[PDB]
Amino acid sequence: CPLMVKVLDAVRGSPAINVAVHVFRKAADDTWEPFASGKTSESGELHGLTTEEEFVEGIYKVEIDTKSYWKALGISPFHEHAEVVFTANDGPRRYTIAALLSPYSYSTTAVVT
Amino acid sequence: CPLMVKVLDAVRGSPAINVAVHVFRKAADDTWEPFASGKTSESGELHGLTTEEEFVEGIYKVEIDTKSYWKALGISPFHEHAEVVFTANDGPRRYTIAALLSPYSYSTTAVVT
Amino acid sequence: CPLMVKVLDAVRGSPAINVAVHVFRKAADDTWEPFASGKTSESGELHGLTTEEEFVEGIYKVEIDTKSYWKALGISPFHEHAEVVFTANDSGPRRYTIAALLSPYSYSTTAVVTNP
Amino acid sequence: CPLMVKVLDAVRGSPAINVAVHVFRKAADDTWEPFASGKTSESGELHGLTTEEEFVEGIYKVEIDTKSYWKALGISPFHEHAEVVFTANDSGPRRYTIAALLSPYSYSTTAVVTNP
Ligand SMILES: c1ccc2c(-c3cn[nH]c3)ccnc2c1
Ligand SMILES: c1ccc2c(-c3cn[nH]c3)ccnc2c1
Ligand SMILES: [Ca+2]
Ligand SMILES: [Ca+2]
Repeated sequence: CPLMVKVLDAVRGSPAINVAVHVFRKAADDTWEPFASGKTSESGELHGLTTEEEFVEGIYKVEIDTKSYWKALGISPFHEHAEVVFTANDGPRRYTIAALLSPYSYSTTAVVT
Repeated sequence: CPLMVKVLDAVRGSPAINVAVHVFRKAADDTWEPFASGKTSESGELHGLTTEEEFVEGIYKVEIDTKSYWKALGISPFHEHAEVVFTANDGPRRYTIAALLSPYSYSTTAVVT
Repeated sequence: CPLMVKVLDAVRGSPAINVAVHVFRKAADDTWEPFASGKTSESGELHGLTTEEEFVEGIYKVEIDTKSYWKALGISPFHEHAEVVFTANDSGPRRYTIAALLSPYSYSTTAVVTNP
Repeated sequence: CPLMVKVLDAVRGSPAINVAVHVFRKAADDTWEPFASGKTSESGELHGLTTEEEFVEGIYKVEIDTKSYWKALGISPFHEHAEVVFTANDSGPRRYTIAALLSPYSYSTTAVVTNP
């Protein structure tokens, strides 16, 4: 699957490989509870984060560790990370969170199908 | 595959389906010669444009018919089309031209692997 | 003006007007503390958030309330907000412009950093 | 200033300075004819391309020479240019700002259209 993340690199023109991604769900006390995590693959994709039964309606945060990514490439970055925060609302739906990274900018879109 | 195009819609949060795409190669006389064309699929992707033997080094233009796309959705658009112009340079390489559409803006990136 | 925010609307081809913006700064105990807030003008710009004296070194978060913007236009948007989190002034004072481009299911930000 | 161009660099977090910009207008015979050209300033802005009298209805193309920009910085870029093609002034005169954001393998443009 219900949740996939895809990351691209606008400087090198490539998938952003080996990027750490953590997903959190907002709790009743307004704190962020860990939900799923992983590293992007050689295609820049992170699959297998969750299952249909685990992924309920609510507010989610996808934190992408952009700073570590740029540093591993020897490139100087602006942001600490990228945080993408959205509501999941329930008919049949799959969500892709896509992000395009540059050192001083990022862009994100949602593909919901 | 060597050349793929992928199109997303930033307003609806979906693949951009049924978008006409024409590819041209620049000729010796500096005119644009037709090279390949097709319509994006239900995943927003256009595969099968060319073959390894046909796709040689040179300057290519990918013209995406964004105006017709928005009009078919009932949305008022700014651009006539989106034109993405690049050089192909030869080791082993596959090119993806990705575009993210909004009515008054578009973004494009290249994924070369 | 060491910190400025500029917001554009990619659907209408316009400045994004009356957008609320909240800035936080990380405290010594690693929590987010309020720092400044304001709203974009008719030009989509927000000036006056802070001063050279107040805008010290630190880790800052700029949260742009994109959800309320779209809802006010009668549109149900995907994201709760657009944001940037960054370390400021580590090599001395700088001027920062955060430029954001909005659609209902997408946003982009960029930083423009200049040395005064 | 009915037509303005503003360009930012997403790698350096800076205005994109000294960027050449060429504007064309479609002629009655459907070819592109030269209309105006200029280069971005130290702020990444280009003013003065045209006038209210000269900027009539038509189909315009704004070609931003991104290739030369990156090459000047010692970088080999993907695209030949960034562009916009649009019909202008169809419902009366408007003011147009073309805002571009550049990386070596990516670009974004947006239009800001206001009614004078
Ligand atoms: C943000 C996120 C995604 C992109 C894409 C893209 C199309 N397919 N997969 C990604 C293209 C251009 N700009 C983007 C900005
Ligand atoms: C505000 C918001 C965005 C920008 C951009 C930009 C173009 N595409 N992505 C963003 C360029 C130049 N000035 C801007 C001011
Ligand atoms: Ca310091
Ligand atoms: Ca008219």
